[PDB]
Amino acid sequence: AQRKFAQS
Amino acid sequence: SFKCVNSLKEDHNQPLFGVQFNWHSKEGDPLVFATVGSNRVTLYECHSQGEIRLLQSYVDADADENFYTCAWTYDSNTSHPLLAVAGSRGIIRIINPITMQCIKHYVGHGNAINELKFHPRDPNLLLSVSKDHALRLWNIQTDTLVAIFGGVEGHRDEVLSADYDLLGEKIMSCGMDHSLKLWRINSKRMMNAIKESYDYNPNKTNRPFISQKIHFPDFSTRDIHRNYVDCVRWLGDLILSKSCENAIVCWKPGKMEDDIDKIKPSESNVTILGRFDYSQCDIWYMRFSMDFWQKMLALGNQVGKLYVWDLEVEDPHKAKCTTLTHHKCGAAIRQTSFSRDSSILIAVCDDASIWRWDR
Repeated sequence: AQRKFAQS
Repeated sequence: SFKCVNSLKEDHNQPLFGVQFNWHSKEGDPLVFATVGSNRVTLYECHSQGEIRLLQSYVDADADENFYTCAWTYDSNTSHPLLAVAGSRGIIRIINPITMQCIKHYVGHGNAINELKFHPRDPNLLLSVSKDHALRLWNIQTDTLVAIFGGVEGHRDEVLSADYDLLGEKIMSCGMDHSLKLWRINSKRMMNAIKESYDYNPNKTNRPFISQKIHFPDFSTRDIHRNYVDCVRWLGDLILSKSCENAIVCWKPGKMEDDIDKIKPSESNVTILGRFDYSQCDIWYMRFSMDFWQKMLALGNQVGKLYVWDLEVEDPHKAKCTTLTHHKCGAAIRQTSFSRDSSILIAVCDDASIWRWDR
């Protein structure tokens, strides 16, 4: 429901 | 105001989730900070010309460990600085920063540890918050679990952050359930349990040490944020906390005039005093920090931008903000730390990079 990373 | 005077990158090429300057240092000693990422913790000294000298590292025997956080204290026994570290394995390691060996370690959390904090007055009192929905209080002098905070009125998802107040009488915690929770540890019961943890000696007994099961906080609220609360900090009797909605909120339980120590657990009101806005910081696990005097506040975002607010103003809404940017810094800044004398600011990133900004 919510991401910890914005990068690959 | 600040200038970027250096950067480097660690060779594990994994995210650095944590950084802490050692404020527990001595007269004129070199300025040292620790970084945590991958399965290692690394020590650097700061020198002039923006030099960052790598000292030693500890790498965990387990290649599957991923450390998320660390915290400095004093070893009560030898009087040297200690460093506690923890992450995905849910195991607290106590590291001798001089020799970078693990002296001892604590297991118990049913999962990853998200945050560690030492009591501001008593160097032996370690707080841990966990993916298992619980906070735990440890006495690292006698190796006892003093208390587990969780259960009936405890958090209902991962606890992401927590903080002792200035005096070390209470703790505010926060997490994925959107709530912030107050836990007094100056109650007669907790003071007494702490007294007992000090009086515990397993060589001279066969009784185990019994933890307190604190199921009910002394205040709870979900009316500050609408998503994961991933960093909380006391500012005197006020709270600073952030979700992943691009603002740090400054607030207090109850009405403007209500004393924090008169607040009852039934209290349903909160007073918002200020908001610190910024951009592009919607991922969770992004932590802000303050200098020793709490005159300033630092937070990095997911595109490598560093915000610093001046908190030295009558009212929170008035604070001005400086943004630090570098064309080579484009990865998420997970956490920042100020040197004790406020002269250096360090930021660490998702691309394993470390950034030094000099005041």
